[PDB]
Amino acid sequence: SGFRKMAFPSGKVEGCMVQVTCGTTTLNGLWLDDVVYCPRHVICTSEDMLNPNYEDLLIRKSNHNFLVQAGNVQLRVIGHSMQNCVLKLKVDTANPKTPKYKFVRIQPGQTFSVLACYNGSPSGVYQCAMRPNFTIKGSFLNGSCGSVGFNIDYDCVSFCYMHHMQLPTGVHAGTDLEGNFYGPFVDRQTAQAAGTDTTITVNVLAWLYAAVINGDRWFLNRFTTTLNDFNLVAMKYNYEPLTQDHVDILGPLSAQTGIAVLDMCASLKELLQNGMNGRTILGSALLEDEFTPFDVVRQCSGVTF
Amino acid sequence: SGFRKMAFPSGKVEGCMVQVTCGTTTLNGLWLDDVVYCPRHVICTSEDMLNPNYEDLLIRKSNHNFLVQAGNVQLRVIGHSMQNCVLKLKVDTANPKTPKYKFVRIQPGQTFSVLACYNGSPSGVYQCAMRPNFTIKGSFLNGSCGSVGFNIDYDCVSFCYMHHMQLPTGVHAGTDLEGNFYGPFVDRQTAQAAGTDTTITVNVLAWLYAAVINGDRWFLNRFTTTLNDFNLVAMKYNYEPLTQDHVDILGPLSAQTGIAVLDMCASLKELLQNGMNGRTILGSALLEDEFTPFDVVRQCSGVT
Repeated sequence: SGFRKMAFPSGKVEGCMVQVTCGTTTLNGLWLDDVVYCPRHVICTSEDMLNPNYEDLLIRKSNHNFLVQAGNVQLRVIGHSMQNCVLKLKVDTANPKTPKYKFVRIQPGQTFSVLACYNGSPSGVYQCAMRPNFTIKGSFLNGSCGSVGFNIDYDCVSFCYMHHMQLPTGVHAGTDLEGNFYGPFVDRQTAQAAGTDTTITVNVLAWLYAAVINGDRWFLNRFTTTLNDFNLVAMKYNYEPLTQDHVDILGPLSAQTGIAVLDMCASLKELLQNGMNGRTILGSALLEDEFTPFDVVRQCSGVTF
Repeated sequence: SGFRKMAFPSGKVEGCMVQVTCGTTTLNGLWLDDVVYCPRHVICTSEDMLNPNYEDLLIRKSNHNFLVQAGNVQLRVIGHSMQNCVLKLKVDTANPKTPKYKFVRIQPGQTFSVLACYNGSPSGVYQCAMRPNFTIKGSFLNGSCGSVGFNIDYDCVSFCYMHHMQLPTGVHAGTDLEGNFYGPFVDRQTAQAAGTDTTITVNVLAWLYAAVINGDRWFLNRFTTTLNDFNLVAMKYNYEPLTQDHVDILGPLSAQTGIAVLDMCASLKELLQNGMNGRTILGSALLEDEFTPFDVVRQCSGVT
């Protein structure tokens, strides 16, 4: 029993973390086969970041300007190129610890594990959600850039995130592994409005189901509701509108618990309108939304890798 | 910036996780050098657990009755012994992925990472605290037993915990790596009173300091206090009494923020007496106590 925010085991990804350096800037790189992926802003001085022409800047750079370090071993860089906002440094050695991997662009609301690094050495690991406004609230200090997010789906590491930026707001933005930013952000040092954020409704519901499975049942009422009536309340409290796809996804949980999705929505409704009266649910005094239905099920059947 | 409950990278420990099996029961084992460590209740049927005589039960077992599996590879067991509540199965092969490691018995209030396994295969990783009553609130299902807790100090894995059981409470108990339970618990399926639990005061203070460093400053007051006056309030709300050793440990944080430890205690005091008025601190509506001062500093200087 018991329910914790669990990250995927980081082993396979640890073996791919290296240090990349260019002039002053040192940040992290992902080493898969004979290519190291890192944020392209590695090539910018502090001055360059205000308004960088990346093409012009990359053209001035030579292979030898790139110091790539895998622990004790220095890797020889034999080529460099740019794909969207990521740098692809070609090296003379294939990473022998390269796992089976895909590159995936996740949807907002979905979760992943982050392996936070500094100078290419793993620091720690935490699970988080891609906010509806395509930011993340994480832990990223100076030189944590290049740190990646991933999922393990059986034996395959699905890399979905690389950290680039901290917004003045103090939240974080980044790309998929093809170098495309999530959301409206750019790799420039300017004011950047993230969207109005919303609570991931489907995830909260999944978490409520987790609570019941773990014997925390105080919040269950004898009311029910409709999608429309519920969503009217959701809109008011800045919750993602709930769709049938969401109801369908919560089916297995609904089945195991014997509580209908609309019945649970009705309980959630009452919690939004009345608050929690300083009660906790699974040791939290607010409604957690960084557990997907799949996450809840994974942790409640003891799925391994 | 930003503040997350972070676990240590699990890689080095993944390489030591194996599956141990005896009769029906299968659980996890830790494989270091040529010895595999697992809970001794591996030898118990469901019936045996009500009231097991472990000596009598172990005597019936022979080397070959222990099936030890490291991924695909099966390890040959050449000896077995019991040390407190743990089994030490000696194998013919040294684990080639053995990291530099110590065994440590941690104090209550300290934190560690847990690598939850099932059938010797890593499931996931989370950070938690050893409660003052020597229990832990974790995630442990059927066959998660043998899962270990650890800290990494550079390249050295300090193993501090092995999970044994779930109390009727729904909390978890286990041993150090020499097989000694934390707290008053035994490896029997019976009612077991954990102590009155208390909030780890020093950890809360550390977390408050983290908040200020990350620009969450609403809770700072114009008041101060003494150790004794504060501790009188702490006792009332079931907080660990604060000592000078705790004040000393919070010094570096105190220094960076320019807020005296007693000044911060004064802010904590007011939060206990008045509650939080449904405000958050670092996105939490309660006072978090599973961050040690060292944890806070580690995350605030970017230590590997």
